[PDB]
Amino acid sequence: MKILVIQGPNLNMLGHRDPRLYGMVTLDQIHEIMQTFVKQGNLDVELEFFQTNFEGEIIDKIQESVGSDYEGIIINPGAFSHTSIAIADAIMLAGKPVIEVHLTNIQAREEFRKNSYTGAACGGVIMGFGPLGYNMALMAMVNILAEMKAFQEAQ
Amino acid sequence: MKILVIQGPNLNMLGHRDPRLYGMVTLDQIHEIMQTFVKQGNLDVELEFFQTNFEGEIIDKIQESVGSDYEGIIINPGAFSHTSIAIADAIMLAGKPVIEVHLTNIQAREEFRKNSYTGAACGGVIMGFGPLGYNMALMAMVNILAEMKAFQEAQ
Amino acid sequence: MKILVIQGPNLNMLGHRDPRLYGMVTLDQIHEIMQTFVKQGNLDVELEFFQTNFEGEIIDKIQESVGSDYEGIIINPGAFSHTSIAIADAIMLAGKPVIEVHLTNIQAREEFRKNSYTGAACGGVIMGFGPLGYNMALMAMVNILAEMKAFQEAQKNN
Amino acid sequence: MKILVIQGPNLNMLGHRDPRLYGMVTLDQIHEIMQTFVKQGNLDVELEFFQTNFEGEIIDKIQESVGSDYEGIIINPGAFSHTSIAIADAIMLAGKPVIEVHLTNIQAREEFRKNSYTGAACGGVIMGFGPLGYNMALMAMVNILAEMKAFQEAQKNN
Amino acid sequence: MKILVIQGPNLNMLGHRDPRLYGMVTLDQIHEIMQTFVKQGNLDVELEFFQTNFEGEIIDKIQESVGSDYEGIIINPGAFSHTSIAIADAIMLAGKPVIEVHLTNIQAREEFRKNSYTGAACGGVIMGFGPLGYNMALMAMVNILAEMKAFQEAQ
Amino acid sequence: MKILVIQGPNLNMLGHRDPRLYGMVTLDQIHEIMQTFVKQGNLDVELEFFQTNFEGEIIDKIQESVGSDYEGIIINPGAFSHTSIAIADAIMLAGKPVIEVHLTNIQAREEFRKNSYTGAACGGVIMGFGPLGYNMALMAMVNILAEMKAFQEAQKNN
Amino acid sequence: MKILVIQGPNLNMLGHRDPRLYGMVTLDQIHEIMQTFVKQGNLDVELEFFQTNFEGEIIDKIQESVGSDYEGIIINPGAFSHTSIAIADAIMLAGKPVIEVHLTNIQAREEFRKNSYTGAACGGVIMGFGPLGYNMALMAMVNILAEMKAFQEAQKNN
Amino acid sequence: MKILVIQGPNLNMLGHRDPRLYGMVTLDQIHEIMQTFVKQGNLDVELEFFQTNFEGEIIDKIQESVGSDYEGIIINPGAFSHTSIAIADAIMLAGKPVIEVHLTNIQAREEFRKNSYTGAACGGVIMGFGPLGYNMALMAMVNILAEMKAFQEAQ
Amino acid sequence: MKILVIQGPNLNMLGHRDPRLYGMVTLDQIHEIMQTFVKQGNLDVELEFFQTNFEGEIIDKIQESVGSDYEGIIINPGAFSHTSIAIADAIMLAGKPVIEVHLTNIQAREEFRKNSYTGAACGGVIMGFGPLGYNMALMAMVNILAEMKAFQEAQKNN
Amino acid sequence: MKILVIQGPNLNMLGHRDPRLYGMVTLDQIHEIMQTFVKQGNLDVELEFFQTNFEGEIIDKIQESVGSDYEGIIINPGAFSHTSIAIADAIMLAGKPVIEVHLTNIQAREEFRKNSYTGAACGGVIMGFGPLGYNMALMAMVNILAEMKAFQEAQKNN
Amino acid sequence: MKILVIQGPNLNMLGHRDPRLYGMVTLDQIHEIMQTFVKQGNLDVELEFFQTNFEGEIIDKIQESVGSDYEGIIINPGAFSHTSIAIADAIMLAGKPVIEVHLTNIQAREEFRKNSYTGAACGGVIMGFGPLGYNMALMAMVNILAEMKAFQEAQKNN
Amino acid sequence: MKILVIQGPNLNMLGHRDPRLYGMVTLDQIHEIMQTFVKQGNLDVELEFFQTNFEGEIIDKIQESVGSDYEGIIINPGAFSHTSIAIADAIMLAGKPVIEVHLTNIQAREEFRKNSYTGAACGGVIMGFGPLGYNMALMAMVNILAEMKAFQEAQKNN
Ligand SMILES: O=C1[C@@H](O)[C@H](O)C[C@](O)(C(=O)O)[C@@H]1Cc1c(F)c(F)c(F)c(F)c1F
Ligand SMILES: O=C1[C@@H](O)[C@H](O)C[C@](O)(C(=O)O)[C@@H]1Cc1c(F)c(F)c(F)c(F)c1F
Ligand SMILES: O=C1[C@@H](O)[C@H](O)C[C@](O)(C(=O)O)[C@@H]1Cc1c(F)c(F)c(F)c(F)c1F
Ligand SMILES: O=C1[C@@H](O)[C@H](O)C[C@](O)(C(=O)O)[C@@H]1Cc1c(F)c(F)c(F)c(F)c1F
Ligand SMILES: O=C1[C@@H](O)[C@H](O)C[C@](O)(C(=O)O)[C@@H]1Cc1c(F)c(F)c(F)c(F)c1F
Ligand SMILES: O=C1[C@@H](O)[C@H](O)C[C@](O)(C(=O)O)[C@@H]1Cc1c(F)c(F)c(F)c(F)c1F
Repeated sequence: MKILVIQGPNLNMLGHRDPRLYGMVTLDQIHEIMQTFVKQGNLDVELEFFQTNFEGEIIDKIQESVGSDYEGIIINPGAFSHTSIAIADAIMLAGKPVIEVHLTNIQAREEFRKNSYTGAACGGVIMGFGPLGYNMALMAMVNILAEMKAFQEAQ
Repeated sequence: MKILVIQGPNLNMLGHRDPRLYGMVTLDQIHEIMQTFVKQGNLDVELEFFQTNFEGEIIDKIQESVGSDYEGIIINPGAFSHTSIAIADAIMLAGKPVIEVHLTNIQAREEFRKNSYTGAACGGVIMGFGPLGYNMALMAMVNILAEMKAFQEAQ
Repeated sequence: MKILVIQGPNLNMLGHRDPRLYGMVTLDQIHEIMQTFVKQGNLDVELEFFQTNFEGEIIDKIQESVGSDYEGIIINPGAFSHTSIAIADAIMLAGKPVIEVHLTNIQAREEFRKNSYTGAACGGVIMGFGPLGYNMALMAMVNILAEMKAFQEAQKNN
Repeated sequence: MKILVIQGPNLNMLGHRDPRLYGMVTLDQIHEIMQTFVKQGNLDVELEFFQTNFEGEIIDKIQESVGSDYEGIIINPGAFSHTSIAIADAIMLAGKPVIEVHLTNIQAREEFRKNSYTGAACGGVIMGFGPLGYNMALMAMVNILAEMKAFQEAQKNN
Repeated sequence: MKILVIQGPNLNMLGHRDPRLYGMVTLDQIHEIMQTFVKQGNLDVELEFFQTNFEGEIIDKIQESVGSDYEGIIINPGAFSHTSIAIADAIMLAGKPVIEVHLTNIQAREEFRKNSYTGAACGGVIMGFGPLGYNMALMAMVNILAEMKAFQEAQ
Repeated sequence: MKILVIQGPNLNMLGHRDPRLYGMVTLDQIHEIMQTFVKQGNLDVELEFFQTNFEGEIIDKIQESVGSDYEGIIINPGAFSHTSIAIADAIMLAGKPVIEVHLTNIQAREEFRKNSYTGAACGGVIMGFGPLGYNMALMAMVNILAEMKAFQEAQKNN
Repeated sequence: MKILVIQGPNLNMLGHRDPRLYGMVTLDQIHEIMQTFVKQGNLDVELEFFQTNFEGEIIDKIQESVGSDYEGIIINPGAFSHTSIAIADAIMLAGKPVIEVHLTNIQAREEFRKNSYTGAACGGVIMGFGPLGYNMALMAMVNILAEMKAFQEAQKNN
Repeated sequence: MKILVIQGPNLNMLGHRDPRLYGMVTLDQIHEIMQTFVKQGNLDVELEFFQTNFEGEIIDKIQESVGSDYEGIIINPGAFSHTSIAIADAIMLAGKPVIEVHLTNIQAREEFRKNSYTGAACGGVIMGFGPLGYNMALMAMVNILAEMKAFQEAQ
Repeated sequence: MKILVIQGPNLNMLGHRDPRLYGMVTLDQIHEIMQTFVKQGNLDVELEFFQTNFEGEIIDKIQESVGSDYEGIIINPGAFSHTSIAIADAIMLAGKPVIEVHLTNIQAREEFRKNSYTGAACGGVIMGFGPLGYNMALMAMVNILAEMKAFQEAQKNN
Repeated sequence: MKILVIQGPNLNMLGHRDPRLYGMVTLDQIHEIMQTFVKQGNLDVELEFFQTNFEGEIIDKIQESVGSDYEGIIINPGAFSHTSIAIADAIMLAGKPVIEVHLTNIQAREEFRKNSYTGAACGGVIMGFGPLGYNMALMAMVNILAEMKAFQEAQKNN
Repeated sequence: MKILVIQGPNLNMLGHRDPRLYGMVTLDQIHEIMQTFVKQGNLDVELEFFQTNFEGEIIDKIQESVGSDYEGIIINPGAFSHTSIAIADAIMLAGKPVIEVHLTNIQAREEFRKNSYTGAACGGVIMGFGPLGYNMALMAMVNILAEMKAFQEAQKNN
Repeated sequence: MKILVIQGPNLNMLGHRDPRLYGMVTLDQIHEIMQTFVKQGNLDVELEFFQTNFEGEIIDKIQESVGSDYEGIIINPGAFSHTSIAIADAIMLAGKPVIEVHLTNIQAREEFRKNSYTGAACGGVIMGFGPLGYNMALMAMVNILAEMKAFQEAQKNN
């Protein structure tokens, strides 16, 4: 069970600064924490991680997952959450569970961050938990897919 | 470690109808699922559940948790999320982790549901996962408190 | 038929002043008039009346009616019309006809009274007829419930 | 009493399709039902019916009623509800009761249907009861006109 | 010099009621007052008056004045001032002076009366003077046309 | 196929004012060009032309097309595009393809021209090609109708 | 004169959270200070205190004051200031002076705090003086009541 | 019968430039044209003219006319029309006819010019006629005062 | 303590127009009443009064108070409350307590009066008590200053 | 004439998702149909196709067309229609006809799709005809180019 | 060249506090720095400085410059940037280069500071560089005026 | 000092047309002018230039500069100024001075150009001086960096 984790613009800069709202934990460290979570719960998942500052590369990537062996996507589209109708359209046609994560609470900052076109397209949205948000999303992804598979077999 | 779970207006009507967006699982069933999660992960938590259709009873309850042995609150304020400045003010003065859950994705419905005064006051917000959202919040609550306790002891 | 009549905040103050914008008839008198409209029409309708200033009591009451032997609700949610998404959510799950009444025309007053969340969730809305609006809702509820019965019997024999 | 019943744009297309959002009863049938509600109630009421797709014909008609022997208007201005300040201006000078009816609940549809200029100028508004709304307006108009008569006689003897 | 005076919806109801903001003077009386003004100042104008409650009849009429011997239009489009893009488009193509009159001050009533699509298309707008507004417009019309004729001859 | 071409307010004034933003081609010339487009394509199309400055005349004509011999409508509602919910409602019940045409690009002018109630009710909208837009609407209409027909025989056979 | 002091949601949490934006003075201490202000001014005022987190309890209390022994109300509706048309409606029918107090300046915080439905229904509003605001409301209330009374005897005598 | 004519900010710059929307006629020339109008119609009025770029001087001036022998005010508050609640409050308490004039059509320019707080307080508003607007206002002022005087005497 | 009282545009016209919404009490009378309030309270306060219709004169005066002998400002900026960011900026740098007063309740009039830039810059705002508001501002100012001073000696001693 | 066809984000996913709102026809099939439309019309047109999910790749391509051999552009910018001022700016300096196409009617979907920055920069916009829209854009482009050319020789000769 | 430097409301309070958001340099010091930037660059520029809190004095001053021997204006209109259509109107008729300066970045503060009417009328705007912004405007004005001179001479010899 | 100069979408098209709204100087020429302003001022500044139409390349580039030997950024984000929260986020974490430049005055054009997310995150913004704006940013960056150095040395010896 391959889960694709997509990390949007500026997420690669975690650690390398603004620790007063994001922390000194890096993105590579968050990805280690996700692997730890997989093993600690013995969840049968194999993660692939992708970060980019390009809207088009996020779109290419979601598209590429269509009819691939990726069963689900966990995404933090970064500032593109608030602006990217194109990424939301891509999420809409993905044909699999997509879950949005934000490290910060996007209801609790500037007004321009409240809208998320991408989160409106996702099955579910997690915000405000920092790095832990991504393990939260892993957990949901497993339950969502297992549940979908029960509807498969028992039909 | 007592965690208070507060469930707002109409949450008691889960099961008893609109299963086409909320499902036939009842609120009492969600609370059983949370207990199952506690035992299955052997988390040292003791939950207390409270449901009400009164804004004032949610406020009384959050207030009552101040300087009590409740260490955290998981809340689904229901339709009061979008309207209740009074509940948000209560959340602000609670002095402990508060986490908001919604069964549905509130970015993906009517425009009047997008605002959450209460979620803006909470540390973190979870939406769109159905019943599972509450186990997601349990998991965050444990990590948040454990982490706070590390900052306690190692200081 | 048991019909439940819910009267929201400040409706109990009818005729205990503002005899200009609302008249000098009391809530108790309006309810008497409704009873008299049933009795006179020989309608098989038992009315039950509930006034409250509490949003949560209105939701409690609408919830209580689910799986009860109430066939319908006539509601004036008062000021909560404009603000209560919670009461609209309760109406949406009521599973029975709910008719909203306002004594005044809420299109013809302050801007803040124009939105009615509860009204939008109700099948039908009556406004600006004063106390008469409640007798209009009675007439409507009876006709709605008859229609519903005839539809239900005529489908069960097919 | 002569009551004038004005039916605005596209109301003539009732039952000539969209049998889902509006039903399959025709405008002619609704008017028959209204006639039958008068006859059956032995109401001293003569109904006159007017449908038009023209804003100017509706205003002409409301104007024509001033100093006429029409005692009241029941109006469904259709889409002109939301846009016609001109028809609201005509209602405001009508000098007689005007009741607005909508078959559908205009609080529960597209945003552009929520404003009713004409509704705000009418004494009272009924919406979301389908064809029944017209019989509800009839009931109301009769009661309004009675009240008006009793008030007028009881002041002239004082 | 023919001047067409166009009077919009409900103007025919002047006198016949709401004298508490419009007065007991009728529309036919305003048209007499305009003729009085023509003779009293010995202005070489011949007025034609047209009232209608139809948007389409106002449009037909303005159109009909194009390449006619009407040299100018004085118009009170009534409630169509606030709504009629079609009447404004007609005014725009009229090819002659058009002047808007309102009996009431439309900056000083409801918010829905503040916009005038038609007045924005007119050369000039007069409001708030009652019946006198129309003699004011007559006076401007004469000066405007005389001035245009000076630019004609002296070119 | 009889196709109805409805032209809204002021369209009759083409080539008789504003050579700048519109053309110097008249409305009659546009209609000749459309006829020419049919005849030389040897299309089996009989065009019917109707211009009016009256909203209600447009609604009358759309209604008259219901259950008629007309298989489609090409419409430029003029300034009523932006204002007429009534005409949009008529389009919604037309029961046949309706194509909206504008000479000008309505996304690129005043803010008040951007909304088209009528365009949102139409299946397709063409704008900003000038008189050519109408021939584009003819091409589309023939193709829509041929596809619709091939579909009705595709289905009657399974 | 009995004066009623109504304190809305969370006001009971003063001095038990957020020393920063509010004080460290408790609600009971504020109430002692008001009593102290009366007693030392030798004012003939009997204060009655009521705090609640329930909108409906506030409306109940305002209503209960109609035709009672209370001559005035000093109110801080808390967050319900910004949301409660219901409480504003209650204030409008109170029939006696109602003064709104806020500890903080509600013009100088979040945008959602700027509106006060309740303040607009009150005769006067005091904000941003902290606990002192309540003593200012006491001073005003005594002066309003004394002026009102002197006026009732000014008039009965001519 | 003294009529005060108040001319607001930048009106003194008429002539001295932007003749492509205002013309080469100066303010002093407009005031001569008003005197010409008085004599030509033999109207018993004595005008006083005041121009200023100060909001406070317009307010002082309107105030000063209260209980003076000024019977009416014709005002072009300039850009202060759109912004000056203080000037509108002054107009409201003036106790005599006040008429607003604009040389340009303020419904037909930028959106920030559409509001006129001052015109909403005035009895009537004239726009879009250039210099002639002020003679239009003179004419209305005479009729308004004469009419008020008929209501005086015949009462 | 010298306290400066700044009165904005049109405040000088009190009692010389609109007996209705304002009083019939003049501005000079209000100023006498304030002096009277000080003298009878045996407050050590020397009031200085300044009225102007000029925004820039208000800003000049607030600035002139910086590093002066004045310990506080009571201000009614009149219509400039709603418009003057410049005056709000001046208030922000004043370096001493500034209290805003309105005779009327600015939450309960036209929409354009609701914003107060100046009020948001002031520590506290009093509205809708009429001339009494000014005596309330005096009471508050003395109390604010006494508390501030007691604090400066509370701190120099530890 | 070489005509460039630019297809924006997700257009490559046609027929590989959402048979409902779009077709089941693929992007390559649409491009074949356009080629077919040229060849059978014996048009002298050489089409060049470019799809990308990158805003900057669209801007690169429009720029690359400046002073190139391409005489026109047919563009569907996809979701960038609603967001991309950058692409609109590129269109504005393109120096040749640019036609915008949408498969769907963007006036009739979510509010966020209504604006098209790119459409307002284009000379003409076609929407809501599905894949046929592209052939309509081809017809228009040939006609625009032929008219432009006839004009350049109309003018060089006087 | 004579360049006029206009400093609007509260700019005289620079360095007389808020040493945090604005710094501790005075207006007089900034003007000294500008003088020193001229002297050091051996620029043939005479600077004239004017500060005022009066909107009317700023307009007077800009008007006074018309037909004067001032070749340019550097203006910081302070809070009047956001509100003064009157000062923008004066700038528009100045007939010479006008550059707006703000010490702070007005895009990065309260919403009410984002609009600059005066800035929109100026050729160019500089913000968020503190006192340096004035030296930047000096550099720009010199370069603008040189360019203007070279253009004027090189056209007069053609 | 190494200063990085980022030029956003369509800036490469300068002087390759719209010689009216933007002039006929090229991007390459502007960069030459900047180089010449350094050389002539004998500034110890090495300029590096980067143009791109890709939002992601601009973010990549700003990120690349973190922990590099670039001391500062001069940026014109072009149309991405108004839309890119992503580029603003990159600016906010740059940890070095970033100055925004626009050739045109973005307060004086379409409404959609008034917001600058990137500008608000930059320390300072320059607009409406054409190519000169870049030399103004150079002057500023040098002065900013000097100030920063003097501050840093004078604190390390304390
Ligand atoms: O014409 C309208 C709508 O424009 C209006 O919003 C509701 C409305 O007034 C009502 O519910 O009665 C009416 C609804 C309506 C229609 F919109 C319509 F198109 C019809 F053909 C029709 F028969 C009909 F009843
Ligand atoms: O009537 C209108 C406008 O009101 C609409 O905005 C565009 C519109 O639908 C179009 O571009 O076709 C049309 C434009 C228009 C006109 F606005 C107009 F005034 C004419 F005289 C005319 F001939 C014409 F074509
Ligand atoms: O309850 C509120 C706010 O919601 C309101 O905006 C201001 C308010 O009315 C005031 O300043 O008095 C009050 C402020 C306020 C609180 F918001 C609050 F959470 C408290 F615990 C409290 F004690 C308190 F005073
Ligand atoms: O000048 C104003 C108004 O513009 C403001 O809205 C209220 C206001 O600040 C107050 O209530 O004190 C004040 C009200 C006001 C006036 F508006 C006014 F015109 C007066 F002549 C007057 F005496 C007066 F007090
Ligand atoms: O990309 C889009 C939308 O974002 C745009 O609103 C309409 C749009 O430009 C059109 O109707 O052509 C296009 C619609 C659209 C999609 F939104 C989309 F996700 C696809 F996969 C697709 F194939 C498609 F055509
Ligand atoms: O790209 C843009 C605009 O989107 C922006 O609003 C102004 C802008 O940032 C500026 O004035 O520098 C820049 C203006 C602009 C362009 F919009 C453009 F299309 C060009 F080709 C160009 F060379 C150019 F400079």
